[PDB]
Amino acid sequence: PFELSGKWITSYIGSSDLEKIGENAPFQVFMRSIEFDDKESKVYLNFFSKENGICEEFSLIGTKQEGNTYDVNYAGNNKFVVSYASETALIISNINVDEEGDKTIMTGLLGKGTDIEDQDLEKFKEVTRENGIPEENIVNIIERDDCPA
Ligand SMILES: O=C(c1ccccc1)c1ccccc1
Repeated sequence: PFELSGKWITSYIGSSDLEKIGENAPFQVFMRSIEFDDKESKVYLNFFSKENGICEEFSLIGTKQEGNTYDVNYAGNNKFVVSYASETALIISNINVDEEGDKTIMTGLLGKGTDIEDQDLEKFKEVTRENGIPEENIVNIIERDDCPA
């Protein structure tokens, strides 16, 4: 039986729009935890991001929607789904529509710390590829996460 709630740290992110994931972009997200509250149909997300190269922390609350998808407001509107779950990782697929109306598809591989299991990494590359995102649009987040624990 799986527990999806708990500490989750980003290892890699892929994006159909590179403007959304480099240095200080809104979706270069360093996850810290995700709590799924199925009783209240909500999800709680805590993570760091950088603006001005300095770490900033966010705690968001999303709403459970149809088909195990969640809606959450952050740099526009987001609809995401936990596409894959193992005992060591989560792969999340997110569609963002920003304030300008531009749509971006992104994937993220999450784990319990810094030591990546290749089996989880191969699944992340396949989900990324399936979403039309090229290999070169993958950023290594563990290498860039120097925000507090
Ligand atoms: O792109 C997101 C994401 C980034 C890394 C892992 C999981 C999800 C995201 C989705 C919804 C809200 C905030 C951030």
